[PDB]
Amino acid sequence: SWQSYVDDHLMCEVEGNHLTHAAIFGQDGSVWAQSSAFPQLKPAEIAGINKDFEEAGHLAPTGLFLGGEKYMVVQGEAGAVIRGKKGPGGVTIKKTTQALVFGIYDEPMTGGQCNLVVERLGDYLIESGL
Repeated sequence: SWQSYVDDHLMCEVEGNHLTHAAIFGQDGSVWAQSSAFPQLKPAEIAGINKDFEEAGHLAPTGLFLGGEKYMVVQGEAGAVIRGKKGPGGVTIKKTTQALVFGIYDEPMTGGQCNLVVERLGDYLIESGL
């Protein structure tokens, strides 16, 4: 179940903290499963997401946009991870073979605890073909 992947493995608490929002998108833009309040993502936002996984740095100018709200781009894993920052929160976008794993965190959480749950689940999905 894609929903339990969101709830039990992207929204799991680590030291009392959990991601604000989490979602698993198919690379075709379609939501596979998301947290209740995950923002809706404009189709251009997912294109800019996808082209940045091709050759990084496409999103670094202009920044990374998700649901209209902008995140300033920060260092990632080229072709595997996109990371962004907005004040005391940010986002991790881990690309699997078929999907896009999203984690959005706020001020109690760290970028580190975000990359933990996001890139974890992602790396596991790649190993099972997803």
